[PDB]
Amino acid sequence: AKHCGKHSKSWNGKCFHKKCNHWCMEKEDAKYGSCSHGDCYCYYHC
Repeated sequence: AKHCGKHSKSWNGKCFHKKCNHWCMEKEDAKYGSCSHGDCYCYYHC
């Protein structure tokens, strides 16, 4: 499985999986967004 995780240097106030997903998708065409370390990680598909 190939999970291309964005380097989360995109600061956001509070991390929420659903909102992370939405943001990442809208922001840089991320497949999904996941909350890791309380940070919004955008996942792309290489």
